[PDB]
Amino acid sequence: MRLPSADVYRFAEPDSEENIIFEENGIPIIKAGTVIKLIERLTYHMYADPNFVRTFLTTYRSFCKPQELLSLIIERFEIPEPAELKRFRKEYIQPVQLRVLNVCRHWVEHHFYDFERDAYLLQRMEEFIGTVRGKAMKKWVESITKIIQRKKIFQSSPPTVEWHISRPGHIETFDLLTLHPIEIARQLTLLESDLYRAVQPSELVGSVWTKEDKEINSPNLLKMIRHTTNLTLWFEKCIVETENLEERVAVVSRIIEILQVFQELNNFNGVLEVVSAMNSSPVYRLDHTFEQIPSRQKKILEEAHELSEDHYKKYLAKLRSINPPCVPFFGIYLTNILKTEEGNPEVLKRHGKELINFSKRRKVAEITGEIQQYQNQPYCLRVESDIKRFFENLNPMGNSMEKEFTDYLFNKSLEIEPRPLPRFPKKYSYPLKSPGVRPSN
Amino acid sequence: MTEYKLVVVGAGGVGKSALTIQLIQNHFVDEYDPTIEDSYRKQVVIDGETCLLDILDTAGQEEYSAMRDQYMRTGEGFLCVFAINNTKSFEDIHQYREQIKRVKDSDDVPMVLVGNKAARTVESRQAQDLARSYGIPYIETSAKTRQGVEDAFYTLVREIRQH
Amino acid sequence: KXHPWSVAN
Repeated sequence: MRLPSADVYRFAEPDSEENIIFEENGIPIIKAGTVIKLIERLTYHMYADPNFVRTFLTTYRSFCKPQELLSLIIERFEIPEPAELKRFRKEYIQPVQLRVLNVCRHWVEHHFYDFERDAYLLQRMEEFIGTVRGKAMKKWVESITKIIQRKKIFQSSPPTVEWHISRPGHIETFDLLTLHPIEIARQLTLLESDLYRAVQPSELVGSVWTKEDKEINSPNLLKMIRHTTNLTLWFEKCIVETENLEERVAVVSRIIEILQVFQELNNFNGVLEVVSAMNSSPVYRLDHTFEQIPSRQKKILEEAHELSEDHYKKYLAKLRSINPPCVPFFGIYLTNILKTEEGNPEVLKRHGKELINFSKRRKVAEITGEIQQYQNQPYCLRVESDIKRFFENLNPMGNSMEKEFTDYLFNKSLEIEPRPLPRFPKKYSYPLKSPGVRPSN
Repeated sequence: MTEYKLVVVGAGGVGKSALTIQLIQNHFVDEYDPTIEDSYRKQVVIDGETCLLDILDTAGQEEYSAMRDQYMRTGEGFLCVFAINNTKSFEDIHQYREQIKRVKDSDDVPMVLVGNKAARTVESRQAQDLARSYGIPYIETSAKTRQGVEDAFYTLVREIRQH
Repeated sequence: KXHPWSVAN
């Protein structure tokens, strides 16, 4: 064809080695390229590219500010002309404008948080929408405006809740041994799956949960990790604060049973809560407690701990092998995102020109996507609001700081099993026999 | 042959991941894919003897604090990393070492103190003194020129070998 | 020997 002069239209300028680079192997994959040439292929006239659009929109603020993005796509939209110009308005002016509008579609639809944060950004968007013309254009863009006005505001019945020493309603009696182990693992899996689902890629992209404004940008992620940390700490605290060896063997056993049910529900965050508790300094050393622990449950806990070993080779294998719903362990995702960003260049230099490294951003987007796949399917399980609120309001650390508390735990480990073994009196008046992890009927 | 299981401990948000990455980034290459095996298991010659380094860097999981023990339990040698232009990442070092010692149940675990290089706020003599108080070595590394990276890791290997 | 929960010895 034939395009404007690259002096009233920056995108008109053509591909070159100083402009775009691709991969190997359909529609060709961008290795890297100037931001101009990225907005170009993002609204290319020869083909639509919904995949590249989703990916670009997920991962762009690490090289383009949202305001710059709007300015660039508007500059792309307003095209100069070079009567045989029918080919142009037919094979350029019209599909290019399609793609530009259809990128505003996606940006406004899935990524509306850019406009809630910057109000004048939304104002520029609404202006640009309201300057589109052509009787067909108006009817197409009408729906794009609908979206903006919108955002500006089973098989069988799930199994019966299980009860133990504590009866429904008696919240005062709730505790690790008086609730039913199955229902404990159930309701914790409900909390942990919700906490998981709620994590939004805007919090993971940019390694943004590791930086000084992490409390602002990644509140869902931090709330989930603090749940997991809290649960491991409550487990440790239940163990070492049970000074009687008989009662403490009951406690460690019930916790391994909870671990089994976590394994069944494919709640891997839940599995690693208990695994990390068992690995902690205060608990690891209680040889007298693990002595009286039956070998069935020792193989349970061994198989669970196996998963973490060799950089989780086995957890990754099992997470592959099984079928949703599940709760993955999030820290591996966090490390892979961080190391992909910090471990690959922001830019590639060709011919003394700087080219945004895009396949790094694509590698990020793949991991966020793999996260969001496990967020779709939910759990066939009845919510028990009271057990749930019990585990929400757990605070094993009290008013103590981290070190003060981990020290208290270790010092209790030495109190209860020194480096003779003393004898401590019983603390639980109710019986200590697990009803087991096989359900009722 | 022989393979050493090393662990990296340090405060987040000051790019401690740059340490292991630079060691393994086979130099003049950048295409780092953290998901595969070569990304964290180099093999090296050290004082004539050949071995394989297995380097655990949980960068990004700092808020999973009750997971530190477990992680640390897996290592026979530790790099305690701080950022030489971030003083708090340096004061974190003492508690980190306390945790390592408690976990491994010894008072001298093979470990080295590495400070990673914005404007410096931890003078070299400070961290030199701090390393001497522990009986462990000190290595400064550049996060942009690979200087000291190999030095740091080989030093920890030698610490394990003279234990 | 191994972990407090590893296979017997």
